[PDB]
Amino acid sequence: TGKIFCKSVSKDPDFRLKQIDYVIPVQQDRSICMNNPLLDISDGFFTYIHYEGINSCKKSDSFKVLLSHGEIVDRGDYRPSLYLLSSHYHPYSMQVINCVPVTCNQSSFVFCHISNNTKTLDNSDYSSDEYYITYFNGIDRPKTKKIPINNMTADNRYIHFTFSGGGGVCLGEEFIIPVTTVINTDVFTHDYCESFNCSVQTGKSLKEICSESLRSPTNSSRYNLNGIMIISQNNMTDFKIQLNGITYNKLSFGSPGRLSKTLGQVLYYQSSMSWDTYLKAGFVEKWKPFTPNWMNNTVISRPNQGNCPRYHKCPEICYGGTYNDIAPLDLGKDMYVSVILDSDQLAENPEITVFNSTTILYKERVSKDELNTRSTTTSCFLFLDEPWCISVLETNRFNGKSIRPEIYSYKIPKYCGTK
Amino acid sequence: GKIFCKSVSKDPDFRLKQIDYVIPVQQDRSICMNNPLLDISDGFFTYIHYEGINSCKKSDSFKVLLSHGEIVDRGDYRPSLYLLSSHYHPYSMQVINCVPVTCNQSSFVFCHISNNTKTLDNSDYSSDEYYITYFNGIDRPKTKKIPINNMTADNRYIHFTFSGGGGVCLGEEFIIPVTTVINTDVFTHDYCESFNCSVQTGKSLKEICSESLRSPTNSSRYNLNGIMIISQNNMTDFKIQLNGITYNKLSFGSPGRLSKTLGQVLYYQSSMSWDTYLKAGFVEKWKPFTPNWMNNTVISRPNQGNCPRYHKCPEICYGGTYNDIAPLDLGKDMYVSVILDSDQLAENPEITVFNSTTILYKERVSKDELNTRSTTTSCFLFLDEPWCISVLETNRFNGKSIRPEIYSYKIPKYCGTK
Amino acid sequence: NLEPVSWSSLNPKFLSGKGLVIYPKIGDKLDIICPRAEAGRPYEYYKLYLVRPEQAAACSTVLDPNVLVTCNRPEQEIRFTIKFQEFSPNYMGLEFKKHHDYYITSTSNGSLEGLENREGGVCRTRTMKIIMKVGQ
Amino acid sequence: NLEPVSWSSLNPKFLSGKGLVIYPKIGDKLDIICPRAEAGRPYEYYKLYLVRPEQAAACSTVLDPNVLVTCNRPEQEIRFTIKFQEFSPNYMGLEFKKHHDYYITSTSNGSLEGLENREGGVCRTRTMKIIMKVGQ
Amino acid sequence: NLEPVSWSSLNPKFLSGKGLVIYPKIGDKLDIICPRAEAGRPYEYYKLYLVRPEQAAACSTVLDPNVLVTCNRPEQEIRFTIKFQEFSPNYMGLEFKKHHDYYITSTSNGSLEGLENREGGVCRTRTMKIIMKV
Ligand SMILES: *[C@@H]1O[C@H](CO)[C@@H](O[C@@H]2O[C@H](CO)[C@@H](O[C@@H]3O[C@H](CO)[C@@H](O)[C@H](O)[C@@H]3O)[C@H](O)[C@H]2NC(C)=O)[C@H](O)[C@H]1NC(C)=O
Ligand SMILES: *[C@@H]1O[C@H](CO)[C@@H](O[C@@H]2O[C@H](CO)[C@@H](O[C@@H]3O[C@H](CO)[C@@H](O)[C@H](O)[C@@H]3O)[C@H](O)[C@H]2NC(C)=O)[C@H](O)[C@H]1NC(C)=O
Ligand SMILES: *[C@@H]1O[C@H](CO)[C@@H](O[C@@H]2O[C@H](CO)[C@@H](O[C@@H]3O[C@H](CO)[C@@H](O)[C@H](O)[C@@H]3O)[C@H](O)[C@H]2NC(C)=O)[C@H](O)[C@H]1NC(C)=O
Ligand SMILES: *[C@@H]1O[C@H](CO)[C@@H](O[C@@H]2O[C@H](CO)[C@@H](O[C@@H]3O[C@H](CO)[C@@H](O)[C@H](O)[C@@H]3O)[C@H](O)[C@H]2NC(C)=O)[C@H](O)[C@H]1NC(C)=O
Ligand SMILES: *[C@@H]1O[C@H](CO)[C@@H](O[C@@H]2O[C@H](CO)[C@@H](O)[C@H](O)[C@H]2NC(C)=O)[C@H](O)[C@H]1NC(C)=O
Ligand SMILES: *[C@@H]1O[C@H](CO)[C@@H](O[C@@H]2O[C@H](CO)[C@@H](O)[C@H](O)[C@H]2NC(C)=O)[C@H](O)[C@H]1NC(C)=O
Ligand SMILES: *[C@@H]1O[C@H](CO)[C@@H](O[C@@H]2O[C@H](CO)[C@@H](O)[C@H](O)[C@H]2NC(C)=O)[C@H](O)[C@H]1NC(C)=O
Ligand SMILES: *[C@@H]1O[C@H](CO)[C@@H](O)[C@H](O)[C@H]1NC(C)=O
Ligand SMILES: *[C@@H]1O[C@H](CO)[C@@H](O)[C@H](O)[C@H]1NC(C)=O
Ligand SMILES: *[C@@H]1O[C@H](CO)[C@@H](O)[C@H](O)[C@H]1NC(C)=O
Ligand SMILES: *[C@@H]1O[C@H](CO)[C@@H](O)[C@H](O)[C@H]1NC(C)=O
Ligand SMILES: *[C@@H]1O[C@H](CO)[C@@H](O)[C@H](O)[C@H]1NC(C)=O
Ligand SMILES: *[C@@H]1O[C@H](CO)[C@@H](O)[C@H](O)[C@H]1NC(C)=O
Ligand SMILES: *[C@@H]1O[C@H](CO)[C@@H](O)[C@H](O)[C@H]1NC(C)=O
Ligand SMILES: *[C@@H]1O[C@H](CO)[C@@H](O)[C@H](O)[C@H]1NC(C)=O
Ligand SMILES: *[C@@H]1O[C@H](CO)[C@@H](O)[C@H](O)[C@H]1NC(C)=O
Repeated sequence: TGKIFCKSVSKDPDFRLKQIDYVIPVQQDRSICMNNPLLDISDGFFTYIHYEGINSCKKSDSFKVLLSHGEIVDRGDYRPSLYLLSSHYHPYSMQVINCVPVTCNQSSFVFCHISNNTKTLDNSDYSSDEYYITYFNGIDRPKTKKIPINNMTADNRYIHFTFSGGGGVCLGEEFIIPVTTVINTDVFTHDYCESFNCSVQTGKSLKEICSESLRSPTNSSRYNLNGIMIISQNNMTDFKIQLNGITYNKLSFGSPGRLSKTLGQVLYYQSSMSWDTYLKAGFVEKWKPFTPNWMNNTVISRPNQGNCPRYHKCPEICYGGTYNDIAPLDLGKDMYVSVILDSDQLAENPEITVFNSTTILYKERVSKDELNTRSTTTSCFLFLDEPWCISVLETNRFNGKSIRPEIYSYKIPKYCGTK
Repeated sequence: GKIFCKSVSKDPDFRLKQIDYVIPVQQDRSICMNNPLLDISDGFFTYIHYEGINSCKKSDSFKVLLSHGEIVDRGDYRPSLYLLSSHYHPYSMQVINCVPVTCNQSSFVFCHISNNTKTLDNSDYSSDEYYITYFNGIDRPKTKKIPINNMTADNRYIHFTFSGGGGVCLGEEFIIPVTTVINTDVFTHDYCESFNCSVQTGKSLKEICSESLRSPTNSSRYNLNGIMIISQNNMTDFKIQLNGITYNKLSFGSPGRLSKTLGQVLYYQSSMSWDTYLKAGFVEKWKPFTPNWMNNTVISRPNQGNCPRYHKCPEICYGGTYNDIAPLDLGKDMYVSVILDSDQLAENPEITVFNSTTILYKERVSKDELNTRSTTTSCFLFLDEPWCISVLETNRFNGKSIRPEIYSYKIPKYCGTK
Repeated sequence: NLEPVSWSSLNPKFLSGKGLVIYPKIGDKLDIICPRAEAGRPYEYYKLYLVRPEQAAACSTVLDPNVLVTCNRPEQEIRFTIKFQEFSPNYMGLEFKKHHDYYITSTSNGSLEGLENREGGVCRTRTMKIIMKVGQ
Repeated sequence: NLEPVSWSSLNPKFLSGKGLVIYPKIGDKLDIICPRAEAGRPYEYYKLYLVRPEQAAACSTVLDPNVLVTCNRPEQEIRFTIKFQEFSPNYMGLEFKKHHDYYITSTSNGSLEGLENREGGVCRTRTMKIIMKVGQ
Repeated sequence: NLEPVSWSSLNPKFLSGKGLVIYPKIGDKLDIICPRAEAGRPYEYYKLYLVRPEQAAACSTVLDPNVLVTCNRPEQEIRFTIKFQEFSPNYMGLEFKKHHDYYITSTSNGSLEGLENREGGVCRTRTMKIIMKV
């Protein structure tokens, strides 16, 4: 309803940025790397997840997976505070390939993919793996239920899938979790990619370039397609599981996504890990097929090494990129906020950026010094009738010492140009 | 004493603070306050800047402010600039250039005045006038004309202007940085001619290096850096001498600086030609004016055109930014300077503490993009600790009025504290 | 950011009569890449002058125009980044301000023999003039 | 910052027996420029693989080595910036750490016909291998 | 819906001479949020009057102008939603119609001492007037 804040192009914004340090634990071991953080906020409660590994920051290469439940609380500070309520380690952490958080009805829900094979997505199938829901609330002990993938229905001949993303969504009794699927046949079309007027590589044709750019980079015979999983149930009973693929309109290689409930709509985000290096996001129109109204963003990108750096546009067999959530601020003005990386090819210099689809409105660096950051996530909410946001950054400020993500809270500026 | 961070580290805490009460605030938004200069000596400073109407060019200025002041402890554990006197130059509408010198706890301003804004391209110094304006905290300013007729020169110079960010007082002698004009190639270039770079197909390196010293608007004139030594008997019987800089490692005429620091005399020369690395050094001899040039491989400056940041090879180039340095430790060869972290654009100022061969530590002034055309830095002992004050020719509000900014900061006591 | 402007006789953006007009706002970036060694080996040598509208129409430059950038090297991709701020690291200040006009041309013959030819050249033959009316 | 590495058969830094060794410290920048269209029109097309020392000796790659960057376009300045931080925007993590070894090669035939030849190629013929022992 | 108008002396939309003009069409929502407790604790107390243009220029109100909404509490974010329909749940009807003028101001001193000051106040000092030609 009410929305009072800066909605114009301006400089020197006052986000009133403050870092929160008491939520995420501090490990005494310097060799442990805490990586790939996830955070989902809903109805004043949050669910935080991160991975802990020994001398390696790879996600499935992790011996511990932390699951935190908490609440948003006013401390009279004129700003929202994170109150950590419960903190547990996942019972199958050393076999976790991926997890996705959902805060439903003021409680935490974690959807994880467990496998004996760290390369399960390249040489195995989902019948060989297991998928779990770990759910809990404040001080209650966590309970983990195995998802009956045998009684699962799919809209196509998928051979594998993993929960991959920064968050899911609760609608009534249904959970909607972002998922990346694997299929071993080329069932896709690429009118959007095939319409680009770019230099033709002398080797292959544009139709082949666009077909092949959807392939997995480690199994030339497999294709990674993004989608969603809809799980409806009768109070953890009589599970009904559905697997729907994303629209084939403006396809991009399988990548971690996100679903968020914001402003009465459902926003889907897909990290750009292929040739289209610009922001992939959109609101959900239909659920079958999963059709997000793709944005036409000409100003938001992400860094990456190789043939697809920041602002790269032309179709190319590319793989790589960073995950950088967005959060909508005003539906009518098409405004969004996101912690993006201000570098063409290196993952560094995070900047809080409030932007249009066509212009960047305002921005501020997170750190004055150069800061390594592999991924960011952002969630915004109403607090004291004012728009506040909390972001988590996968940081590496101490090179060689322990790695730990960072949480920042900031407010959208009420007026333009205040410093 | 000399207890501070002397190693490569991240996240330095300079305790940076902006000073706003020193530089006046003009009511007219169309007026541009540009080209600031600041010189600190013995706890007193002299600040100078130009004011113009809808144009930030130095001689295109209708007012030139001259401020004298003092460094004072406010119990803040940091130095504050205390403005004592503030006057406008009596010949502001004719000022081509000025250089500040704080001598004996007083201010001295050495200015070149001319009716012709293009005097350096088509005239000579007999057609122009040169003045010393001097004052302190109590005395009214007095301006005396410099008798260039009674000047002795070490070469056949045809023109000269005081050009630089500051001067130096030694006894009864003033030593002011100056840029001279001469219309014949009397110079040698072993340093430029020794570079092993691709030879451009039009001319050879001896021609390239001879012509790169020429004025870009008078193919017949050459701009050579130097100093002017003015000795006098209490504003009486002036004795003026004009000496050129050493021919070792010559660079096109450009604004320089002389500073009294750490028992030494530091010369700085802005890099406005092809050698884009820091030209600076302590003074060995005075005739010829020989600064012991550094081999700095990490400090440069931005510029558009054929000589951007870190450019080394000789080329007929013109352009650059003025960025003072200040020495911190003589034994460790450490210096500090506010440089511009951009290859071609003048933006993103960064306080940089550096070696001759490595950058030690640095910090951005602003989180947002900031336009900055030139910086000057001066450091001094305060409460037995090293503090520095820098002035930046800023343009943060594009389209509105321009006014420089003053920052004070401390060299970090310990490395990596945030 | 803006679309960079490759400065070569083989660029369509140079309208045959109007040159290349741009309407950049303050705080915009704009690269002016002078071309690399082209495939067909046609070495392109120019010398660009920041100029005034009157002599941009007449296509003549005296000694006062400053050589903004010269396309010396054929192999090296020489370039020229512009931010339309007021302060610029160039000799003679070159304040951009707003709602002004800024004209960039070259008077040079295609090759190095007429590199410093300032009388006529490309300004009228191919009308390779960059005109930048900021604002509007 | 470090010295960029021009990746062409006409680059001297590739020692005929020892390859190109670098001793970078953490937090250094390092570009790997693949060459522009060279003057003599010798079109150079490569495909670079992040590889293991064992497979670096044989100069062969299986499918698990990730195609780090490919030198497709001859005109466009294709590049690859590296900062030796831990976090990198590449698929498969690519943790740099300290006191490790990191080997980069290409198995490709000089032109695009053997662009994806993974058996031998430049890794042994010209020994264009970049080996990076961080530290020391 | 329309862009809400934060009612505080720290709002730029109030042009230094023209106030804040709005051209809403019928059936649009428009909130007028009176500010929360600001960070520096500068308690902002106002009393808003639905007024006529004549006394809106002179910035004076007699007893008949109706106190449209009062910003009593500093902590609680008191607000005021408007739909430009004809019928409104307010005393004195307040018909909006179309092609009319509607002026809202406050004559109050910044603090609670002059909360009910009706003579001058912010209407002329800061020209915080909302003028709505529908
Ligand atoms: C966010 O995107 C919207 C489009 O979805 C942009 O819309 C329009 O952008 C222009 C340019 O900034 C705004 O200014 C107008 O420019 C024209 C140019 O001729 C000028 O004649 C007008 O008087 C006006 O100044 C325009 O107001 C804006 N309109 C709307 C409805 O958004 C918008 O610019 C972007 N955001 C910002 C802050 O620019
Ligand atoms: C790349 O992905 C493809 C597609 O998933 C892999 O091919 C298929 O892998 C399955 C594994 O379940 C093979 O089927 C099984 O093989 C075992 C071997 O004993 C057999 O016991 C089972 O009854 C079943 O047949 C399947 O044959 C194979 N290909 C095809 C065409 O069906 C492939 O292995 C992956 N390669 C790499 C290098 O990752
Ligand atoms: C300032 O310049 C000097 C040279 O004039 C640099 O000298 C030396 O640089 C090395 C490399 O950073 C320093 O560390 C070395 O580390 C290894 C680690 O085992 C050690 O074995 C070496 O013996 C050496 O200590 C070295 O300390 C430094 N020289 C001295 C006398 O300390 C200097 O590094 C530059 N400044 C900084 C802050 O690096
Ligand atoms: C470029 O710089 C040179 C170096 O100063 C300039 O040389 C001088 O130019 C003037 C006129 O431009 C010459 O005129 C002289 O005027 C006096 C007064 O009538 C007369 O007595 C002399 O015999 C002569 O006519 C002057 O000779 C010449 N050289 C010197 C040493 O003064 C040149 O003019 C500058 N060109 C431009 C276009 O700026
Ligand atoms: C981004 O661009 C696409 C392509 O134009 C938009 O999709 C079209 O949206 C318009 C609405 O303005 C419809 O009339 C068209 O039918 C859509 N395209 C097709 C092929 O049906 C999309 O809406 C744009 N995103 C926005 C406006 O947010
Ligand atoms: C461009 O201008 C150059 C100027 O040097 C021309 O080169 C001269 O052309 C004249 C013809 O009028 C010859 O007599 C000279 O021998 C040439 N060289 C010199 C040094 O003067 C050139 O021909 C012009 N046209 C091009 C390069 O296409
Ligand atoms: C009347 O008041 C309105 C109030 O908004 C003015 O509308 C805006 O005025 C500003 C500055 O004058 C412009 O930047 C905006 O573009 C205007 N709004 C729109 C939608 O364009 C308006 O200018 C005033 N005067 C007139 C004659 O309408
Ligand atoms: C495969 O994974 C399941 C996960 O529950 C585990 O129970 C089983 O022991 C694993 N198989 C082997 C051989 O370890
Ligand atoms: C969550 O809220 C919905 C609201 O109708 C309710 O039906 C459901 O039982 C609640 N609990 C869960 C676990 O979804
Ligand atoms: C749902 O199932 C849980 C299982 O622990 C049970 O405690 C609860 O009573 C059931 N009903 C509701 C409404 O939650
Ligand atoms: C000026 O020069 C003359 C002769 O060159 C000399 O005698 C005199 O001492 C000098 N100084 C003054 C102040 O006249
Ligand atoms: C400045 O002080 C020194 C002190 O030695 C003195 O020699 C010199 O004459 C002074 N300058 C004046 C008085 O102008
Ligand atoms: C350039 O010459 C100097 C001195 O002759 C020499 O030391 C240097 O190595 C040369 N440059 C190159 C690239 O060989
Ligand atoms: C000049 O600086 C370079 C930079 O490394 C250095 O190699 C060279 O030895 C220096 N010259 C002298 C005489 O020290
Ligand atoms: C590289 O391998 C291809 C494979 O057929 C071959 O045709 C070509 O001649 C080889 N050599 C090159 C491309 O120089
Ligand atoms: C406003 O009016 C009150 C009425 O009592 C008065 O006390 C006060 O001084 C006035 N001015 C203010 C609050 O600035």
